[PDB]
Amino acid sequence: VKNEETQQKYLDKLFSTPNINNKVDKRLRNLHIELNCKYKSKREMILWLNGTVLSNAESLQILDLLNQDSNFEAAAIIHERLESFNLAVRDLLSFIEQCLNEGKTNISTLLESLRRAFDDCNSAEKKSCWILLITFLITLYGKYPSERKDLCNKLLQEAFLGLVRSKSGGEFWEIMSSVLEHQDVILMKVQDLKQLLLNVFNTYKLERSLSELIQKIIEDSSQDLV
Amino acid sequence: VETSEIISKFGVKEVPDPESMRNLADYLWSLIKNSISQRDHVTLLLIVLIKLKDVEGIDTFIQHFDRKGIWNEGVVMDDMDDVTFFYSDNDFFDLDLILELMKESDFKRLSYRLAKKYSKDSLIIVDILLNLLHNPVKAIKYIKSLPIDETLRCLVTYSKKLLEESPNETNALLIEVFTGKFKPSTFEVRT
Amino acid sequence: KTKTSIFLLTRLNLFEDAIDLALKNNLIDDCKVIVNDEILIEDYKLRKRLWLKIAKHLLLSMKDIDIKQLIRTILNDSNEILTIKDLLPFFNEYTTIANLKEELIKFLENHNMKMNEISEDIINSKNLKVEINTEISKFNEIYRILEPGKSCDECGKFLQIKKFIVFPCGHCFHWNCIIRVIL
Repeated sequence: VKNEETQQKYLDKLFSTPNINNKVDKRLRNLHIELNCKYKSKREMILWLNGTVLSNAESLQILDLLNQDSNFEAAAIIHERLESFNLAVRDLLSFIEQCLNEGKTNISTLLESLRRAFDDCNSAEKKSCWILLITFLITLYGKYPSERKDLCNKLLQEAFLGLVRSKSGGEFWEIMSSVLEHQDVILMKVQDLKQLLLNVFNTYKLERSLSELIQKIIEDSSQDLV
Repeated sequence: VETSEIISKFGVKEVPDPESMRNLADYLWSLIKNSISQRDHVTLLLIVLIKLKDVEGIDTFIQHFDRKGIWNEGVVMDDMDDVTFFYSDNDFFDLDLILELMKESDFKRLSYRLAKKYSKDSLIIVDILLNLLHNPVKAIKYIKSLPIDETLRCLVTYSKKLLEESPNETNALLIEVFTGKFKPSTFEVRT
Repeated sequence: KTKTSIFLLTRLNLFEDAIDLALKNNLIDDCKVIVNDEILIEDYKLRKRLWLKIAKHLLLSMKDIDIKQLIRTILNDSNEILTIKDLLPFFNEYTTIANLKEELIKFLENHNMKMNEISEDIINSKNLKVEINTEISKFNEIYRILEPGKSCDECGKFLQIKKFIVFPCGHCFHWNCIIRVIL
């Protein structure tokens, strides 16, 4: 057929339904895998990658094809499907850095990406990955001039909350102290670190403030019901 | 339905979540728009306002809030230097906790405006203006625009601090106070 | 006079000036004793200010030496006041990373414990409310109270002549004897 998109559409419904039981073709599967790269819809590419057979050779071919592509999210998803926690974390960090450099991701989108990255880190020897992610975030915050300072502070607060919910974690907090050793590697200005610590403490106090009011309202309602 | 039932599904998660607390703030705004003036609720209405970086969501509340605790549009006169300012206490958001929370952030510049709306705090207004807001000329003017001669505790409490910046004006004020010249004054906002 | 002036200032209700003079005179022990002997209470606000001033005078005064030990001793003597957050602004520039990290870890652990307790309390309150609502719903239209063959109480005459104001635990009233009792 002298039209690639017609072949793509024909092969779409061929493998869309898993009802196939007697499959004998092999060249067609490879052709479909190779020509799926011709699809320019990144969102549809991610949707297709959400559900697939994902053979080991097929996974390797998909990773090789996506190496040239800029779809870092697809690579991270493939790594997660491949149980590559470190690779997925690295891909997520690279995607976050690219979004920050572009300066087009929304605040809500940035928060969603940070939440997804925190969930992926918690999924995973995860202490080393968390330390590396914290170091990368600190380096990105330092390199980026002050706009993204609020985003960096929010990311730091989210990382602290995740570390607290992991158990600080005792020695993991010492790992954070070991991360402080990497801070000695950074050797940043004392004023910036003091300001960041003060902001974190103020945010923690503000977050804890509303819990008392919520508990008081709940207790009043419970007493009235009783 | 009951309010706490609605509030229960919120909270729990304290992630930045602009949508969640935006919806909570809208629900509280609609609740306070018509009736149900629970003392705690409005306090929470302030806290979430401090949680967000919005500013116009606070002054508008001050603009259309009655001194006696009625939410209605139209700025009108109030019983200044009266029972509402000296004897009557009424009910509203806890100023001390709210003031501390505001001072925690850097939004304390407009807090001086919020101090006027809140009653009492006769000796706290000078402290907020002098220590925090600096500008000793403004503090001296406020002390001149203070209440009737019965309002002498602030002078006896902060004369030592006042006499460091501008002794001449402080000396004149002290001489006027001690010489029987206790007449009031209008209020507005090297020798 | 080092001591006479301090005593006169204390008797003159000028504790701020007395504390400043004691700090200028390097009478740390006397100032600490005066602070701990604060019989007068001003909602701890004046006490907090005095403690902050004393800490600032102590801080950046001599060599750090046992900086972590000195900071821990000061915090312990503060008696649940002047937390590490307040001392952070006056920390200036130093290399006491370990003590600050330990304090931050302790604060984070306390905050996590408080959040867990709040969540547990909220869950318990929700469960109690659900149980109360279920009990109230079940109690509706399930009275199933019974009248005995012949019945009466309080009035004595007969239950079935005026009305059937009946209570649990087997009591009967005429709707008139009860209103007579309350009067």
